[PDB]
Amino acid sequence: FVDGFDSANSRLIANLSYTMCISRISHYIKCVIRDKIGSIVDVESIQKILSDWISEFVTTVYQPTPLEMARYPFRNVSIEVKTIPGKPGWYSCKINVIPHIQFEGMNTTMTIDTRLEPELFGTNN
Amino acid sequence: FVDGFDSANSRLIANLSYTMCISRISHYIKCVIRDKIGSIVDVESIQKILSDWISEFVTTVYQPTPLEMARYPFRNVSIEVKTIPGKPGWYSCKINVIPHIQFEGMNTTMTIDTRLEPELFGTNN
Repeated sequence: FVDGFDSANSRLIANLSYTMCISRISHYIKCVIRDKIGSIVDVESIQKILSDWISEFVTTVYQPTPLEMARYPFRNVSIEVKTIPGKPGWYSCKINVIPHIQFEGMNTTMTIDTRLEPELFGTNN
Repeated sequence: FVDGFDSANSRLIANLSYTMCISRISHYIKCVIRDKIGSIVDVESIQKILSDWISEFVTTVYQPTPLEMARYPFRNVSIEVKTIPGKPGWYSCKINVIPHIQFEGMNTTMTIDTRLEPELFGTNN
């Protein structure tokens, strides 16, 4: 792709390790929210239960060592649920998760600049 | 009857409890006004004596509890007396009383509208 964002999307989706994690959210929704299937809830209530959970797994700060940080898979999440017309008791969620992007490689160009410290190679001396 | 007023007339006349009350006015006229049978009185004077009495028994406001309100049987009354030709000392009254109409029953249609609060079922959301 040309657009940078689109190009990055496809790079994260191909990555298995994330779809393993995003899958674990499906095992949360269709598993736990089943309990409150009859309870009276709202657009603002489902956004609470579903967010209050995942919130303990999202950070920006990095912890020392890999293990102590891998506790936090995701970086940040949006959860915009909203009721639909017609069906009164039905809803339609739409989450979006940005996982902590892993290292994958890097190029590097070394060079003798001799321009960094001009005090040693400059004209004025 | 077709005419609504006429239909309501016959509904109140059949009602015994009123004819008991309207009867108590007859026991007032042919009983009390007998005192001033020889006194000099007028069309405007008989309308006073007969009205000043019944006036304490006519209201529109409702009192708490049934008993405290049943003190007032009638709602409103007209009293149009008028002298007749020929007989000078004779008159001819014509009162008309509307008693406090009692409860008698009611129908009721319950329904789930779902149109009362469109903020929850409307399209715009």
